[PDB]
Amino acid sequence: MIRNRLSELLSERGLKISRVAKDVKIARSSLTSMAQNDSEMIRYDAIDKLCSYLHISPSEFFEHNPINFDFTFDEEPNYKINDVFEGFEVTANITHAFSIENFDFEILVDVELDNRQKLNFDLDVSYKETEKITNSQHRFIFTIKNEDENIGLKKYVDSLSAGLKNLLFKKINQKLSGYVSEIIVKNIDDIEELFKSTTLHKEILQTDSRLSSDIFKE
Amino acid sequence: MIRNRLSELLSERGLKISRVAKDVKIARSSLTSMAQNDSEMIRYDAIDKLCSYLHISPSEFFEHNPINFDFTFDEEPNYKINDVFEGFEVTANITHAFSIENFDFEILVDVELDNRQKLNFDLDVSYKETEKITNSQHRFIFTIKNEDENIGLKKYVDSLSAGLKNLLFKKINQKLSGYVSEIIVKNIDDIEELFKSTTLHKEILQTDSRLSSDIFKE
Amino acid sequence: MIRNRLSELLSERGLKISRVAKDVKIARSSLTSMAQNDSEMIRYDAIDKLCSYLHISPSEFFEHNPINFDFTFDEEPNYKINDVFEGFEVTANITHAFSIENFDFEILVDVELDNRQKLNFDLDVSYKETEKITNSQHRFIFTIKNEDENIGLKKYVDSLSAGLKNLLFKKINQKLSGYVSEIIVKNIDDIEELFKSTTLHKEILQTDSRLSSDIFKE
Amino acid sequence: DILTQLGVKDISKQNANKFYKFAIYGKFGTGKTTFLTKDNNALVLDINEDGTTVTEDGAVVQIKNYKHFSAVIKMLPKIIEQLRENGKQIDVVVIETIQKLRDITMDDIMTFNDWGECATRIVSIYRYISKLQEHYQFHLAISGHEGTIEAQDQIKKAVISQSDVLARMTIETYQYVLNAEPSNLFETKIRHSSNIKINNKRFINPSINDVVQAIRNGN
Amino acid sequence: DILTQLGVKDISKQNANKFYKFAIYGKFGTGKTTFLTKDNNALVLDINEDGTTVTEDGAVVQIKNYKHFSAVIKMLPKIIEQLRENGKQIDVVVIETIQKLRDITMDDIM
Ligand SMILES: Nc1ncnc2c1ncn2[C@@H]1O[C@H](COP(=O)(O)OP(=O)(O)OP(O)(O)=S)[C@@H](O)[C@H]1O
Ligand SMILES: Nc1ncnc2c1ncn2[C@@H]1O[C@H](COP(=O)(O)OP(=O)(O)OP(O)(O)=S)[C@@H](O)[C@H]1O
Repeated sequence: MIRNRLSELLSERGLKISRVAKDVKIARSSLTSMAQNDSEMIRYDAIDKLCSYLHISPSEFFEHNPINFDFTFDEEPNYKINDVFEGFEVTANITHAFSIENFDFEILVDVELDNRQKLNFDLDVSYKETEKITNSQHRFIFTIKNEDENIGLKKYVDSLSAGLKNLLFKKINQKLSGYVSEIIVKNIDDIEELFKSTTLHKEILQTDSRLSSDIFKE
Repeated sequence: MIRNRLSELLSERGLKISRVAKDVKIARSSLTSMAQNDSEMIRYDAIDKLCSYLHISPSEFFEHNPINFDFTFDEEPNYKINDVFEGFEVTANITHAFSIENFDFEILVDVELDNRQKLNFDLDVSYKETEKITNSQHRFIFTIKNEDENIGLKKYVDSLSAGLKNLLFKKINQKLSGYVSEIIVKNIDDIEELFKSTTLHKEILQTDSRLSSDIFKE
Repeated sequence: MIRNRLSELLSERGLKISRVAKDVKIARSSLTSMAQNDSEMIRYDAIDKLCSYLHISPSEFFEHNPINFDFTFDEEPNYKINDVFEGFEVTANITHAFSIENFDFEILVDVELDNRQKLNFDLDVSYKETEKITNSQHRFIFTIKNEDENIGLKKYVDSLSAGLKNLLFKKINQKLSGYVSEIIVKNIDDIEELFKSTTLHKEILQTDSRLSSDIFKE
Repeated sequence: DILTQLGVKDISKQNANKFYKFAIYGKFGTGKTTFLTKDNNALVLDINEDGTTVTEDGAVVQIKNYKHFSAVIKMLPKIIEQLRENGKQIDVVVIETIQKLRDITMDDIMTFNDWGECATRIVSIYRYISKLQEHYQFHLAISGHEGTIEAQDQIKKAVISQSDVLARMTIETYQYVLNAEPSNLFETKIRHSSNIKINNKRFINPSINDVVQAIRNGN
Repeated sequence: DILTQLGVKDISKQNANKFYKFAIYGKFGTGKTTFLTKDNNALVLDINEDGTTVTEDGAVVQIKNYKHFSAVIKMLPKIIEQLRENGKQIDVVVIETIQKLRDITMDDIM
């Protein structure tokens, strides 16, 4: 686990992203992406320009923790989806377009310690309900079936610092949302609205699924 | 007779097939096939990786019994099949497509003892009825005509361990289902449904025939 | 590590390979290959026929040891080869065709214990001389440069049974011979004899290289 | 039995409880749907329309897509069983408009090749419904708009041939009467056995039951 | 529920409180708008015309463009909620002229 601390440092000093980009001569879009931990690679030039600009040693810029987590999703999931019809084309409410009877699968997590020794925990996740976050948008909610057998996994998770924990939760969710969305888009055909145009597939991809479980509390 | 004991060992230890495949670096599909006794050959590498992983000696992995059975099916069977018409094309109920007036033949079984001496038993099998296991699927049922002359064969069969006996019963059935299905598909022409498409031949091949007799009780 | 014990069992009982092949109805060529540990896969049918024929349990047929060794050869070796000319075409003595000034590289060995813990040993191997086993055939001899740092590797090797140790030594040599031979054949062009015909490349491939070191004593 | 091996079957037993198909074509506001659902024991598969208001009781399923139409027909056996299990009485399955079936099938296939395929879809539907019709004892009824029923002959030919009773409903105080009496101006046909005689082929305030009783028992 | 999975629904419950649509065609000066707004609980979407004078109470929205027409229809759910929140009673939505709908849609497609 490792993340850049640029977002926190800039907030304490109170400098805005726009001013920093203008001075360090780094394009705003790249600096914003790097402010989030979204980017995968960082150019040596960026590490020095920023470190000289904020009088921060390279140590401060990066937060490290020897722990390391891995997540694998089953190649073959069990999914049943029933078309609901009900004229979704008029009002864009996904529930009208399709309903999930049951979607369950397994995620295998390996918590590698600082020592070479690793621990294996197996999580089984099932569909529960489709919550409506806002009138136009919904979030599929999935709950871990077995949590009592995997209580130990929680002890390793909360040991991380808050910043790393928020990063890990984003990673587990982004993957889950991509996995479930990709499976559904294939089974259900797209429907285009009468009255720019928002096809059903585009709405399904936009939809996000967030795991609801005791292990992850944030 | 010889079978792998992987399915039983994994169940007692409680390990799932997915986790074992990820660790021993063996592809899930191969490990699942080998979990069943379907595969014909096993790679030396697989025997050692699994044996080191479950702390099991090679002895435990394989179950052996000196008995050995052989089955031969008559090249020329006596079969009479009468087309029923009745618009099978609309509803996929095999009975409508064709009816078996009478299908009888002989299966020759040689029970070779541990000693060189072998015993020969001759079984005559005839058609009885077509049971409907589910609304969409049926199982042809064949009954052995002479069982009193071949009572001794039963004494050799039940002497095997339960795991070997279940394997032998699968082998006798798989062959029977292939034999009868292949004969019928040739005599009856295929009919394609009006409303993916399931032709009559595909349904006939899917159909399974299970022998019903006192000798085999499981 | 795992090997078939067929060669030893047949020798004690005194049965010849030809008679066993005729009885168990297994082709001589396959049984001979399986008598050696050359084959990679064994058919379940072979394990039972032989076990019933020699009244041996499956346990006896296979010898197992939880230890496991891995060998990796450097992708980029350092090699210098100088053409000697001297009319090799007349007399087929490889030395006349080419001379190795110096060929050195590294082999990385990982001795994985029964426990998950593994030990890493790094071997550096260099060319020493080309011994003449017979007038028409030679064996390149390579000696490990650093052996004192890797004394511990020897303690793990001699712990194996003699049959497994002989197998491991064959595996390390076969790979070495293929590695060095493939490198040389590319650098030196082939020369065909005046007076069936034996080209230089064919002779180089036939040539075998055996590692000479304290760690491996057999 | 060579008889049983072939499809030969006795007529007296077949015509005893047969469920007849009914095609009723009418002009606008002739209350054609009223007739079909007057019995209050009907399942209406309406297409891109909602005329269930005239009906008092029954089950109605809107059809919005050709795909939706295929699904309901394929699962129709299962459906009939459930409504009957709920206690709802379904004796007749009604398709509100033949012209809409032409429109939807055309979209699914989208020339004379196209028209022939459209006819093939229509003929296939009737054959499928009929085999279930004998199995589940449900009368079938299809209704269309006058423009003879308006459509292309290939469809008309198939519909008229298969339909047992074809009737035209007109309003003649004003009275609502279904006239199946033979006539050059409009085409009607009611099928009854030689012994059965229809003294009156015009029915005022008609219902599917009344027609059934007239065609089975003496008018 | 296979019934619920498909759209099959009971008629007795559907026809109990159904809101019927009403089309009223009339000659000039027949007081056709009076009928629609007599209840004084109506929202009139008049098109390029102003006949709200005959009505005593209610809400009237002039429609001047096809674009304006599309917007009011799309946001009509939100609108009904607000007039009811203000306490205005809307039970019927009226489009004054079908011929004007022909004229506006024609301009949009031309
Ligand atoms: N001899 C008859 N006397 C009186 N009415 C008759 C007579 N024959 C037929 N009908 C009438 O015609 C009906 C039967 O018509 P069908 O025999 O089906 O006609 P069809 O021309 O043979 O067949 P399609 O299918 O209409 S081309 C009877 O139920 C009567 O209404
Ligand atoms: N129920 C009624 N009783 C008596 N007079 C009425 C009635 N309804 C309408 N009127 C008369 O008609 C007037 C209203 O006519 P409108 O409602 O404007 O006619 P309209 O046909 O709806 O509209 P246009 O613009 O004339 S086509 C009232 O002021 C009365 O003079």
